[PDB]
Amino acid sequence: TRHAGDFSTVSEQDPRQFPPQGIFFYNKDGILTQLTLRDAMGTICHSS
Amino acid sequence: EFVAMPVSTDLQYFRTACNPRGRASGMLYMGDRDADIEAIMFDHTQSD
Repeated sequence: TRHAGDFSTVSEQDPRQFPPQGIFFYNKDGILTQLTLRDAMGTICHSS
Repeated sequence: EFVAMPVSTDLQYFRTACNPRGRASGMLYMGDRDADIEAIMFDHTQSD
């Protein structure tokens, strides 16, 4: 980090440490999109 | 005016201009047939 005390949460373990299970980005208008890993259940979950 | 709602709805949606029902409605969203409008509001079998 840059400054010890950034995004610190009240809980004793900052959940940012844990493995990230997704990603967000901006849409055609400027709104956050919520792309979750579970959306792979349509591509990698194939019979192939 | 007031309306009850769930508590686990995100703040992503309320930062930009949106509709209070949460289900995005409209009439400009289809223009070839007629039996397809009532479901743009009253059908949740489909997606938003």
